[PDB]
Amino acid sequence: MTEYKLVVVGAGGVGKSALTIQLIQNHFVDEYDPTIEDSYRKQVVIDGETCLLDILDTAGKEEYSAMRDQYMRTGEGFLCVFAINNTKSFEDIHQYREQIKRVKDSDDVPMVLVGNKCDLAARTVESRQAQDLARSYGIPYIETSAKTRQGVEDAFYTLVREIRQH
Ligand SMILES: Nc1nc2c(ncn2[C@@H]2O[C@H](COP(=O)(O)OP(=O)(O)NP(=O)(O)O)[C@@H](O)[C@H]2O)c(=O)[nH]1
Ligand SMILES: [Ca+2]
Ligand SMILES: [Mg+2]
Ligand SMILES: [Mg+2]
Repeated sequence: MTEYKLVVVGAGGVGKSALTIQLIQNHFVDEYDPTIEDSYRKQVVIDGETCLLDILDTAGKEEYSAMRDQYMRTGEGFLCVFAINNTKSFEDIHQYREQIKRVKDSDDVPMVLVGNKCDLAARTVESRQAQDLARSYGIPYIETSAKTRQGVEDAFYTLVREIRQH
């Protein structure tokens, strides 16, 4: 059985925990409890392969990002998440890409750009704008909703498929 270590990063409140919990536990977390560092593990069949997913849910709030670098070190793939109704979270994606490059000491790390909360209508980040950012990094852009489940499996499974190409 193959093991894939995934790490979810991004600004505070963009929905990292809700996305992970929807994927793993199949329910939507409506409340906002800031994360320090949590991990989830689950066996799933992806494209015919039985594998073990180890997902690290990291802190987005600066005050709670103590040794985030250390926890991310073993990550093999990263979901860089921003919220489509939070322009600042989109503009700060570069901060996370930089951190990933540092922790992995590589400019070629499996990643997927995720625009979460696509169920909301106060959109300030248009799809095309995010597609362009992802293109510059040479990675896929996928929109998700931890609330409706739209694109959730697609985002995580795509990250696995990206790890498989590296
Ligand atoms: N409508 C909607 N709300 C969402 C979505 N994802 C998350 N939220 C809401 O946004 C708030 C923060 O989500 P949460 O998953 O805790 O964010 P986080 O990125 O994990 N925050 P932190 O970095 O501090 O740990 C919660 O109230 C949650 O319900 C989504 O896709 N749609
Ligand atoms: Ca609570
Ligand atoms: Mg969280
Ligand atoms: Mg605009």
